[PDB]
Order: sequence, then structure tokens, then C-alpha cells
Amino acid sequence: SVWFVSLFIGLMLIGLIWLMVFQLLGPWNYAIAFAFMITGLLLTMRWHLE
Repeated sequence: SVWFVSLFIGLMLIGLIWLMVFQLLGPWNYAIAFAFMITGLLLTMRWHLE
């Protein structure tokens, strides 16, 4: 499944983002954050109007 794989990338990204909040410079940290914004949106556009 293409959505399930996508979701999994997004969790893997969230799992990385929790690490960027509490454990792990700036413009790179926010870049990784941004990429999970792309992934977040990607999953919404998987699906469409009938």
C-alpha cells in the first residue's frame, strides 16, 4: 500500500522530529520539520473528490 508506506515515512519523520525538539543547527532542524509538512500534505492528496 502506497498510503500505508507514506504514513510510515510520516511517523518515521515524527520520530525524528521528537529527537529534534528534545535531543538534537537551526535551519537544518526546521528543514527536516518542513519535509514532514510535505509528507503531511502528501497523504491528503493521495485521495481525491469523486
